[PDB]
Amino acid sequence: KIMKSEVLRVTHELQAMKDKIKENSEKIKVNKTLPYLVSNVIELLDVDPQ
Amino acid sequence: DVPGFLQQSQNSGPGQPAVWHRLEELYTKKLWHQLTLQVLDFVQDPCFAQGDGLIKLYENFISEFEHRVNPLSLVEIILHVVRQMTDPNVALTFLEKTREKVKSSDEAVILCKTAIGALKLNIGDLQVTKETIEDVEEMLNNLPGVTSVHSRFYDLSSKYYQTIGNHASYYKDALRFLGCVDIKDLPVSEQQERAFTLGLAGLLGEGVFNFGELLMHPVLESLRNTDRQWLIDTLYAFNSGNVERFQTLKTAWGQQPDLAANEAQLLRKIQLLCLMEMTFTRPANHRQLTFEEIAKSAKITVNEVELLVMKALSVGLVKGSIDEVDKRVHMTWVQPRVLDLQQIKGMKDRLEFWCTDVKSMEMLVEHQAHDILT
Amino acid sequence: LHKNDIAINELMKRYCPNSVLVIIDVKPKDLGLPTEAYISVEEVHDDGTPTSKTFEHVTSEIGAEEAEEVGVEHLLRDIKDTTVGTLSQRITNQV
Amino acid sequence: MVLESTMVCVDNSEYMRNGDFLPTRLQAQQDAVNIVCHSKTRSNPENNVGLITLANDCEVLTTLTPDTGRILSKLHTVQPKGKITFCTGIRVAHLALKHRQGKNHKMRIIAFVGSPVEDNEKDLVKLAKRLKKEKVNVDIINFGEEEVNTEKLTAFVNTLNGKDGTGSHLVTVPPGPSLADALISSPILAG
Repeated sequence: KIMKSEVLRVTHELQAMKDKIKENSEKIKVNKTLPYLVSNVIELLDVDPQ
Repeated sequence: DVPGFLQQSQNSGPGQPAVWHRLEELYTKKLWHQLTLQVLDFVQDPCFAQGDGLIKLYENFISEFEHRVNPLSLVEIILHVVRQMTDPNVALTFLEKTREKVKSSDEAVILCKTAIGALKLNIGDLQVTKETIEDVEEMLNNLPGVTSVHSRFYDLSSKYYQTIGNHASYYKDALRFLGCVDIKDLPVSEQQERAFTLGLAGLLGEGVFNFGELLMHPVLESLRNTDRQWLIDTLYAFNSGNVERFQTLKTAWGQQPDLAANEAQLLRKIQLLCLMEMTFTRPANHRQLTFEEIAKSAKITVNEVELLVMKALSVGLVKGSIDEVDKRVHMTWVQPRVLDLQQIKGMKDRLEFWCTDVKSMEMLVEHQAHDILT
Repeated sequence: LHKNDIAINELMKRYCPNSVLVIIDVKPKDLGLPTEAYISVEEVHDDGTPTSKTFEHVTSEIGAEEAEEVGVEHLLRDIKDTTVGTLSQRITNQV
Repeated sequence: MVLESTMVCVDNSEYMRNGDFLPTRLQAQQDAVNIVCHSKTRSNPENNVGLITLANDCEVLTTLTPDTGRILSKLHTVQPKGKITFCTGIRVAHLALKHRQGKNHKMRIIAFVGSPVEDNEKDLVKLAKRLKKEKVNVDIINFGEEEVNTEKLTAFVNTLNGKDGTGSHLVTVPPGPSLADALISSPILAG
């Protein structure tokens, strides 16, 4: 089980990601709070020539 | 098997108990690193290769299930197993078993494939061995440039140099072997043949034009003083320019094997050295010349000088294009690539002259120019 | 350039991507351009020396996009613009 | 409470996985770092603890900080390379003590030595003279041995240990299957 002992570091990195997503996911509430007006959208696909 | 190992461990030959005392003491102390160092001390000693067949399998198993020490020692001792047994049939199963046994902790696959290809470089197979050698050099180009594994790669390029197929690659890797040498700890008696086939391999190398890179490094000229100076003389003549044909003729007929067919190509190679030296000798003062010096220095007729300069332009070391009407030789950019001390001193002379002339023009123009314009 | 710069740069080579190195002077007495971009890449040497970190000089230019030109021009009030003609040309042709 | 900085130096050589002693005691001394960092946290949670090894190319694993939540994660991936390095191991922390936030925190550095010392007695008396000169509390902990435990290290500590009153202590652990936690927790340095 010595080869499977590196999974703990991966789980610590993932739970660290879950610990660090609270801020950048927390600003979603203050940036996406309220759209002040209403605007119509018309879809038109463009081409740039990722 | 630890209590069962004391019987065959204690019982040994006449001189073996000398190392078996500390071997069984470090075995009972269970120091895997000191036990490994004692194993390398036992393999490093010139054993009789008669009663070690048991300790090769015992320390092979111990090295297998120890999973602590760097398995490169197991690679070396198993190279001594296949070297003592000379059984290439079980070598694939042994080395493959080490590949299956060594986990993904250290990048030892370069030395594993190095040993596999090295053992496969016999008469059995050549092409697939060259392909897996290209795989060895292709796998790890990262920061661990210890070059020791790449020195074993140079040994694989020597077993590849046994084939007359490609001489150029052995010189390109032989420059890395020229630059990776640390000290003279390795036997000089082997360095005799190393510098012998290194000088002959450098001469037969057709992928280079100048030889000053080989002779320029002091380790070879310092390790060739013991050897006879019949090769150092012709390497200094081939490096500094061949103005005569008697010495290069006697050394052109001195080496009998494999030099008869390559002699003409070596002449076509050394016929350009007089060109680059004759155009880099005079930097200024009517650099323009004529074919009389080329035909005189190369003892060739006037009908072949056009093919000579055509080959000189075909190699690509010179870009000289002459707009002459009567036969003339105008040259262009060229690289010495070896050394020039008179061009170092002349470089200081012309360089200091250019610097003091630019300074003289700066003081001259700026002297009154700053006073009238500012 | 000290020897320890390979270990100092090696940390930002491991954690960060390929880092560029810039050597400047503590005293602005050097007339030349103070900024020299030195890329941290390993190059193969022909003499056979082992592969190590090599600092190749990358050309650099000192320019400002929108505002720093205005701020510098207002803070100086002594430097002159391009001003093609007699003075800006003859000063370069003198010095 | 007690305002002091804690620096620990752990060995990352392959000498810590031998089967004669504890089964890969790296985890055992990791639990020692855990109980001394949680014990200092219980005494004074404002103490900062740094993490660094004694390899050839020393790398600061964690900056001096009281938050051990990420230090617990940084205790893994030890990268078991190199054998030992003493000079830059001392100079990499004793000179880095000036980068701490709180200037009132006293200077205290420990080290886990699992390999024989490669420096001669001259470097021992020069480094001991430097550490006694700058007056830094140094606790020497030697795990595992090949030659005799303390032959020149005795005079190294006696010449390194100044301020005989409530000064530094030497930790010498004998061979034994018992854990190292209770054996290193016996002196006054732990608690």
